[PDB]
Amino acid sequence: IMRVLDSISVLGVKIMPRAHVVDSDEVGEQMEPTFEHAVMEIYKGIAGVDSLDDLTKWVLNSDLVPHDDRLGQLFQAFLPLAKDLLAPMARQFYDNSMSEGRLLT
Amino acid sequence: KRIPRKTKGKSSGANPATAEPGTSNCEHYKARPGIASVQKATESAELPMKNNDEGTPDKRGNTKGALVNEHVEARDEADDATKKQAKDTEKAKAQVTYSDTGINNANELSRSGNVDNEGGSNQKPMSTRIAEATSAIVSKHPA
Repeated sequence: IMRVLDSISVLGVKIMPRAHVVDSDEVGEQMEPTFEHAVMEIYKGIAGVDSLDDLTKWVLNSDLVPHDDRLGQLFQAFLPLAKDLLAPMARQFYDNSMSEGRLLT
Repeated sequence: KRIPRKTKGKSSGANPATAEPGTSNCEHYKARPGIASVQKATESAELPMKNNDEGTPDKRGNTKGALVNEHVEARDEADDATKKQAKDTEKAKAQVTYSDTGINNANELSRSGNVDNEGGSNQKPMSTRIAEATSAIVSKHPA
């Protein structure tokens, strides 16, 4: 959709180029451990799992439908990272982006 | 040709067409119960019973286990089973419990390492218990 919206022009203007737009991963990409890498290292501290693949097997059944109890348990470890490791950097980045122009995020 | 051994003590003591009418590998049918789910459940139920190896002697002769009273062992062991069931259920409290039972069961005894086979208590291990008894008879050469 970004690629399609980039190549849109009617008058002598560009509606939404490959600019003025902040990608969803772009909020957390610029960290020494990325948020994706940070949540990859979550099997530590969880009993019965020793690797990311083991965690995926343990949290997802054969149906590929989430197991409610296991995923609810895993959210209790996911949330503190998203509330302490992401939120301040996200706030700073959003404020900086808003300062230097009006952008769609 | 040699089968390995699992538990050893290391101490050692222009061709006819072969396409056949009717053979095609395709999967159009999904198992209603679910092959993977039933296989996983069968694997879980497949495990053999735990080796309750309490009070059993050793090669030396000492009884194995923890020096605790029989009824205390039974109570703590039922509590451990309840906790294990809670973990298996993945809830704070298991619905099925072995400790909240209304039935009085104060006479329950569970096997522990407190009592020897003869009926005594392993306050001192059987090896030493024989050791002092045997060493009470000594005789050295005269000076």
